[PDB]
Amino acid sequence: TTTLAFKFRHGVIVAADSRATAGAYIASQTVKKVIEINPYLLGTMAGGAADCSFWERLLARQCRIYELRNKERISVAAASKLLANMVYQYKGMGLSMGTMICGWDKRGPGLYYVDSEGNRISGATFSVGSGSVYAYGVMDRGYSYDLEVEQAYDLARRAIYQATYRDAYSGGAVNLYHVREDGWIRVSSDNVADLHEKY
Amino acid sequence: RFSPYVFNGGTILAIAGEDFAIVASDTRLSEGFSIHTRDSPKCYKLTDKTVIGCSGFHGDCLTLTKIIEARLKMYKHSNNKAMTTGAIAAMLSTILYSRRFFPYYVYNIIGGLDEEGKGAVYSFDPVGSYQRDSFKAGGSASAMLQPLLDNQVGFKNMQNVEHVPLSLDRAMRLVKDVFISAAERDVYTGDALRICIVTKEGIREETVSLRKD
Amino acid sequence: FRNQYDNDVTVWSPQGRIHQIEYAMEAVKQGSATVGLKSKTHAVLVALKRAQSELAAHQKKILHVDNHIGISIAGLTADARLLCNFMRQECLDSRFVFDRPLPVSRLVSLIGSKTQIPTQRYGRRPYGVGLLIAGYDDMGPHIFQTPSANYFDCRAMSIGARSQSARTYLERHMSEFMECNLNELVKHGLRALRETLPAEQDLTTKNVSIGIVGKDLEFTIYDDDDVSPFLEGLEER
Amino acid sequence: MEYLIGIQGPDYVLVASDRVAASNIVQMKDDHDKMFKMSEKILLLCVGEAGDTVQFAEYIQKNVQLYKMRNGYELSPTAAANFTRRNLADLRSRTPYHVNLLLAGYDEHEGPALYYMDYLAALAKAPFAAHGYGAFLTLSILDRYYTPTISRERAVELLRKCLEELQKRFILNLPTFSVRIIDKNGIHDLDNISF
Amino acid sequence: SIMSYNGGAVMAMKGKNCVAIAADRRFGIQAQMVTTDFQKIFPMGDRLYIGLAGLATDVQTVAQRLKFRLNLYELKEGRQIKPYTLMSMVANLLYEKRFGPYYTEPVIAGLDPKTFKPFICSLDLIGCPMVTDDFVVSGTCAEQMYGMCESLWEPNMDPDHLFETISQAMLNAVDRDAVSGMGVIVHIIEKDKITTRTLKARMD
Amino acid sequence: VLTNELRLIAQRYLLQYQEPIPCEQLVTALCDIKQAYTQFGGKRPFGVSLLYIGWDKHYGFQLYQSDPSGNYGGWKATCIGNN
Amino acid sequence: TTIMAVQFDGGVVLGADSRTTTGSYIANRVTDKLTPIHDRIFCCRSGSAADTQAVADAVTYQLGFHSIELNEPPLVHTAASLFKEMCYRYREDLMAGIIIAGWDPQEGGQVYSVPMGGMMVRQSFAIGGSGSSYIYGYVDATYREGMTKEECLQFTANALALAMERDGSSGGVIRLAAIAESGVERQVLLGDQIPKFAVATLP
Amino acid sequence: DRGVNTFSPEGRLFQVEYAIEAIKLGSTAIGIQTSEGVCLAVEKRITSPLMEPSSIEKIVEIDAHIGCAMSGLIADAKTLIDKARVETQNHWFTYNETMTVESVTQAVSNLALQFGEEDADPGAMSRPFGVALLFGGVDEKGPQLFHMDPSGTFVQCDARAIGSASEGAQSSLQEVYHKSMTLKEAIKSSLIILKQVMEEKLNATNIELATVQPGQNFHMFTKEELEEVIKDI
Amino acid sequence: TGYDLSASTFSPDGRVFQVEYAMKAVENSSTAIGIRCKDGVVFGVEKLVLSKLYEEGSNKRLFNVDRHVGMAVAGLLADARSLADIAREEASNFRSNFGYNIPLKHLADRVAMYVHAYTLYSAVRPFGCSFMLGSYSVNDGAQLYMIDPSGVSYGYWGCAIGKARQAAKTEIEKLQMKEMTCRDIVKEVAKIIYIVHDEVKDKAFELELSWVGELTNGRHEIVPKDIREEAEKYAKESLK
Amino acid sequence: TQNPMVTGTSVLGVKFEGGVVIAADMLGSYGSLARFRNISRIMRVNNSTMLGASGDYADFQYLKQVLGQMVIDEELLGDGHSYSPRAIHSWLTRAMYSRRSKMNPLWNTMVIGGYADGESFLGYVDMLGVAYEAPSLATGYGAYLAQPLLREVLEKQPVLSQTEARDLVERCMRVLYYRDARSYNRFQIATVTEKGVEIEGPLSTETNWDIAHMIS
Repeated sequence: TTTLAFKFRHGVIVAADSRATAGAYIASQTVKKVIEINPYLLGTMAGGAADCSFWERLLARQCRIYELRNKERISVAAASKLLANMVYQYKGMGLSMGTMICGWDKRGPGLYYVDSEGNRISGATFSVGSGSVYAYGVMDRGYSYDLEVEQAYDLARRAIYQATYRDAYSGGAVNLYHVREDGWIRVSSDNVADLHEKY
Repeated sequence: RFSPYVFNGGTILAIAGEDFAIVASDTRLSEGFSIHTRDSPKCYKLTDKTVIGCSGFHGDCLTLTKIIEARLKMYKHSNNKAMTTGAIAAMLSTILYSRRFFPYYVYNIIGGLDEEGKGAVYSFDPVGSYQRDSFKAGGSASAMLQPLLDNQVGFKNMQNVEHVPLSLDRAMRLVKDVFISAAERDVYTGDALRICIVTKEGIREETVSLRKD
Repeated sequence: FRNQYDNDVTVWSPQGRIHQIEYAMEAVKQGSATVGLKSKTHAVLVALKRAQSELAAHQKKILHVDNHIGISIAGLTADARLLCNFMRQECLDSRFVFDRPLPVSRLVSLIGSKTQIPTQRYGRRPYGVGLLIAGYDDMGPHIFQTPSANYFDCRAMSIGARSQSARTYLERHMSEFMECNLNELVKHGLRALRETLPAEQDLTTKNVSIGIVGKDLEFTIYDDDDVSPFLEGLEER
Repeated sequence: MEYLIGIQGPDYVLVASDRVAASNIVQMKDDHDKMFKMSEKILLLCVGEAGDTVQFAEYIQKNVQLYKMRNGYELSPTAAANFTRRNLADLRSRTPYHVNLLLAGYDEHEGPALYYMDYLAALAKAPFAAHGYGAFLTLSILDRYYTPTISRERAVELLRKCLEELQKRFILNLPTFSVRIIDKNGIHDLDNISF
Repeated sequence: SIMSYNGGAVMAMKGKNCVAIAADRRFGIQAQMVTTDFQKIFPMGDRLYIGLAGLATDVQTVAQRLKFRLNLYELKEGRQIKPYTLMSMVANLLYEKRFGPYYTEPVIAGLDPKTFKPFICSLDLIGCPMVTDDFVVSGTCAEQMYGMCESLWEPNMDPDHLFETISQAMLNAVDRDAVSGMGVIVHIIEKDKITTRTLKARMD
Repeated sequence: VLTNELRLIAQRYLLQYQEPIPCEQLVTALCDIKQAYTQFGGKRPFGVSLLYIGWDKHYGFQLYQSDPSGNYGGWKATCIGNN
Repeated sequence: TTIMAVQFDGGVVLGADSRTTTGSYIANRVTDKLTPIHDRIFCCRSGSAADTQAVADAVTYQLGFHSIELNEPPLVHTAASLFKEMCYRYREDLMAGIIIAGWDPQEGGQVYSVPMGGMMVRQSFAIGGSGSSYIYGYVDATYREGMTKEECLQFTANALALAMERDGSSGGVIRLAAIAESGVERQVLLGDQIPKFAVATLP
Repeated sequence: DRGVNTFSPEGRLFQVEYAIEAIKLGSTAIGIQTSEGVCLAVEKRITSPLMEPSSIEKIVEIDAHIGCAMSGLIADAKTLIDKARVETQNHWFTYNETMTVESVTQAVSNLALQFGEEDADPGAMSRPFGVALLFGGVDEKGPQLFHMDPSGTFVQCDARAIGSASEGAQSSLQEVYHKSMTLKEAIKSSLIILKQVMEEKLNATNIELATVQPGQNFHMFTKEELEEVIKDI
Repeated sequence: TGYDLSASTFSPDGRVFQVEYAMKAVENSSTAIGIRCKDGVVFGVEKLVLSKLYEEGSNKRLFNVDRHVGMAVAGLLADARSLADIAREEASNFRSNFGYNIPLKHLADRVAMYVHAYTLYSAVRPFGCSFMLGSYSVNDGAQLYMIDPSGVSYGYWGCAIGKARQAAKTEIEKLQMKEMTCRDIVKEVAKIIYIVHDEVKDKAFELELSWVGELTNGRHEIVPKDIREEAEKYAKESLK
Repeated sequence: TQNPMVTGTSVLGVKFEGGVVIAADMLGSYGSLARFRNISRIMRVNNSTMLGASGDYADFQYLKQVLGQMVIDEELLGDGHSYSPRAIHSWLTRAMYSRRSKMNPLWNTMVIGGYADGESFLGYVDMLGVAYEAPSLATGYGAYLAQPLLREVLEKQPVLSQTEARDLVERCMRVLYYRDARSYNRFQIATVTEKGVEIEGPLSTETNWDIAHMIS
């Protein structure tokens, strides 16, 4: 399990692998590790799968209620804070979550880290997961604010590739999403074994 | 204080086809070193377009289906139609999650047709995450079936192979062969094989024996 | 008087009566009439449908309760829908516990127990609804009638406004009903409801509703197109 | 482990905090703000167990702002510090908050006020205070050079000596440091001290 | 020990028509000293102080709730509280958390506002009232304090010898306790006045 | 009853903030309590006026007047009762 | 701790030791272990010392008021069912095996063993306490169908004296009780009156 | 005085009849069912030029596929429309599909006659909702119109008038209707009948109208889009 | 009058009028009699059927409230089913707590207190129904208890409740119930039901009969079909 | 309940042509002690359902109380319905599982036998709610010692006559008496058929100790 996302000049690039494990046994290789919140927001999967999925689905319901009542879409700073207030109450009961909220609001790009430990921080770059430490090294050596879009695609896929290469627990398919001002669009979906031939 | 689960074994198997879904299961029921019964099917018909597979602790396997048929008949009252396959999956994800901190130790595999006449297999965890697959093995012997289906359905690690679509006559023999392979090596799977094929005409059954030991 | 004994259900009038209970039966004596009857194999309901305006379609007067029970309404509709959700919950709890559907004779006694409790406690009102309940179980088909919390077992029964003529017609022809088939059985009830109408109105595809349950037929509401074979038929008035 | 430091002067309080948010071998934020504005004359420095910190700080913050809305004036730093102490103390409950706190405030009538508070909610007013394992390395320098009549340039110089002690001797990578000062003209942001 | 997490050291000693109460000034976390001017003795009247040693956050919690209840008592009642009534109020307040106990052992030293009899008592951390005629001590240096106060206390002393005896009994006791000390305040409660003093003590 | 309540309000404030209560907060709290009984609950309302004096560090010496309806105002001289 | 009840024709004979130990120090050596729940119904207390008084006060409370309402002397089976219900309802926090014995005009002499669990079973004789393990084999061998009153009193005294000899947690005086239609006749066997069995000395 | 649950000698609850009397004071609503969708039109009845007309809202979004008209005491329709929106979003949350309009109208009409003064979960309702509603939407059954009243009696419609000018507008809706009528023609005749019954002078400032289609979402008309059909008058 | 709108209000002469109006509502409804005899109790109820559309078994006025206890009712019957369910719960709780079948005296005095509990409050109304309880066991004999809606309970040799109570009570007084077998008691019971019957008003009725006694070993059962029909035949030929 | 104290061992059961026969000993052990020797562990629920329970005995008497009061409250209505044994089996599955869900189990392992509509029913419920039917059932050490004989006979001959099933039960109870340490040679047999429920007992098994002369 390795997920990363980073802000830059033309929006947010979100990349994720697709391996879910059961101990040493690999259960699946087609896990959709970026959960689609709404036409403008994305959430991420690290740690516990259902713990991520239920709270982000209920957050999508919450922000749709807010769109119906307040007649406007939700900001990142409000929605991620509601996710933090949902997951803060159940500290210490055994929950496991690592998430990134990615959208486009009036502050521009949005990228906030919220977990089941309760942490809530901003930042320009992030990476969460078991093989996340390998993703930081490949990500930060090419990262700057002035990245071009396709070079950002190459940096995201290369960092997830090296993270999947070193981590035994990470793998699957490198899924790549791009949130822009007019909405999020799917970039590509690529197997690791094809990119080993490419790289 | 009351060790509240017992692993009652069993494997289930679902394959989503082009216009069908096959669901298979053993009927041996175990408890550690004993065989309780040799005819206890794990495939439970929900509606005309969906049959569900159960594996895990048997008491939760009974309780959960007594919940699901009640929820289906509540839906058929309040909405004047039978549920779709995706509606049943989305319902059961909430039902499994609402027991978060004392989970149903059940691995659910929903097989059936969607509204467009294609096969859909929905394989769940005890805590309610779910995903759509083309094929899935679950329960006890999943590690013996799932690499072979990874070979034969996804066509991985094969060069110079034509990726032919999923026909019924090859898939049925695949289900029989993987369960013979599971019964030869896993102690928990055996004594019969109950196969539910969901097509547009209805649901039929075929029974094949396995190893008795 | 009239005036200080009609204001509470918890006041005995000096004749030994309760005027708020007897006024609740006016709500069933004004409603659109409905006819129920059974054979040894089937139980059928025939009901007028009240559509409020000609562009408004027709009020459901037969409600699904399970696979094996449907009811009819005459009076305060939302009280009957409350009581439909009650009977849904009771059949589902009997299926969830005992894994067989609850017998109808016990379920209607539970309804008689539920409607009795507001007829005695201060600040409450009686349910202003009468029902006809059609069901099939181990003991065969059943037609029941339930406001004042009583409940009746019936061979064939008609409630609602101007229902006396329909009760006389069913008293005339109840001796046939046990050996009629499914088709003749609904025809008798269609004539029984047709007794209740004014002389100019006829039974159409839109204003007559039918529910049917049998030994192997699960309960179903028969509406606009489904009523047409049962309408035809038909001995003219 | 997160670091805090505050110095109370004659008519000012100088506080500083580390600007790092870590996750178990790596730091995940290098512009992390641990100073939350309570009102025009009061800051609460907040470190400790993650999640408890921000929830507790914002819950105190909206009650301070709510008092300002109900009354039209601000809490005194004594009143807000005792309020925060009471809310942290109500500990033995089902909701313990393992948070470590410094509060700096300026009052019209009492002047500059600095309050130390641990996760037990023991409230101790001090001329200077510090949290973290880095406090063990720099309260000695603060005991060496602090006089009650330190003017603010000697305060930033002594703070620079303390953060250079963090750079030379302390084992956790704490490279960048945010500093603010509070006096009678409100809150003032100063330049970040970097290494 | 949970009582020894902050240290703490308070004692009292009974005189001739005057009482003395002293408390250590170190506010500590097990090894680290934080400040040296911590308040442990609170005024509960003209001639009545309460001193609370132990866990300092329980000292401040019990002192805030005790002032809350005592101000209501003195406003509704219309008089100053007699010290025995304050002992029973404190024991009631601590026993209300019997199975959730506050980690403070308060001592009470004051003068009766009408008869001016000296009163000294202490409590355990759960509310046993212990009225003694000589002295009570409380905190992590209990043995060090009883060793001083059994030998230096003499009955019917003037305020000067009462000050000297409680001063030496504090100082040589707290100089043998590592996690306590760092300065001491001395309160002399008399017929006409209150005398507030601090002493020269070891600062290590 | 109301001046038993006022002491509980002022001592809850002095408990919670460790400073004495500003003089207007006590009056608006008791007028909230007197307003609550005029609207719901079906009780009879309290029939008392209360004149309020008090000092604080915010505005010094003050005066108020309250009624059963829950109104209050600041005054420099006023009178209740007979005549 | 050794209690014993024996059913005979016309009533029951109860017996108990009198030694209550805390650890291995005798806390009370004249303990009275037969509690009258009604006039002719006695319960016996083995196990936790608090529970077998605290439940028995509630059962005495219910049974006296029930007897006043019904205008009848209460049954022994009623007194056993009020224990079977209540000791079952709190069985996780009670350690209570009760031996209820008594008489009623309707069914005669009755002995109900309520073991630790909140069930109920009528027996011809019942032994309980810590010492009963040493006298199971005596009473399986000695009991005859239909003993008289004095034969039952000697049988209860012998079976108790054996357990008081062997078990260190039992001793003192033997307090007997014979409950019948005529009433309750209690007696205490002390010193020489306790039936003596010579030690297995070497010849 | 007497209770809110008192039967008249006709067998009608007095409060149930008087809420129907409060129906007949409201702004008249017109909704029409067509095969290309359902159109709903309510008169705003602007009382003063100091008023902002856009802030009056008498046709609401319920979900992406369901509209709703109202007439009478709009403050009751506040809690009714909010419970309708919560029910539709709970159906999306639970079943991952659109809620059909019949189950929505049944859920909302359950809140009618959930009133009373003795069972009284803490502060719930003491009187009937004096608002009658028209639910228009599209589901897997297609475009549909439902009707609801203060008796809680809900039913299907093809076109309906509610409110103060309900009476003649119902007969005129009997006149124009045929099952092959298009959506734009239904907008046309709905504005015809509304302009027949409006006291004020019709323009884009004193009405609202929206449409729901199988193709597109529920779309509230803007001022220029209202003006475009209003040029036809 | 102003003094009869509430059961919690005494009149100036010391009467509670809601209870005394409920005892007029009892004697609106049809006749039910019960005769205690030497070895058991026999119940008899005139069961009107208001329209022949009605199935057999509708509007039963004989209830089983325990397996050894039966019950016969009169008055507003919807209340009587509620009191039947109270008596069923009370006998069930007594079997569960005390381990044996409930004595009929104690059951009558539990249900009489539950009936009396509504004649005190303005928040309820008094029950509109009187009822009888009969039982048999080897230890207790046969017993017959009768409750009116005031809550008042006594033990009876023979009783009649309903609209024809006095003409039936004088006719039950004519008989020697104390020394006859129950198979000889059903014929009188059936005699008196057809004697007191109003045939010109409220026609079309049915006879309903049940006994409990030694001949059913204490189990409360309905009368078999041929015995009930020959009792009907004997009573119709006695009626002339 | 966390501690079973008075326990009952194996209960057998096998379907035969026309009904069900179950059997159980009459012992209540208390640890290793044979404390109660004349208790019955078989309940007659109505005319077409019998019930035998292993494990903790107090919980069996609680189920006797509740399930007896249920059928009495059914028979008070007198409408002609009786609980089919499948209904009692579903009720016990729900009661045992509902007690399991509270972390407060009923420490039993029960066998419901009945005969309704001419069809034999034989159903198993344990303290967790694991519930199924079988042609033969055995709880406790009967599941290892008497279950193999039952299934070995049932494989050759799926339809059993009444006396064949009774002797097969007796021959399995002899095996349990030879090879279970907590069993006792005093057992009951309960058989439900068309005519209703009988209980025969106490019975005894006749031993063969000729291998005791086969040491040397």
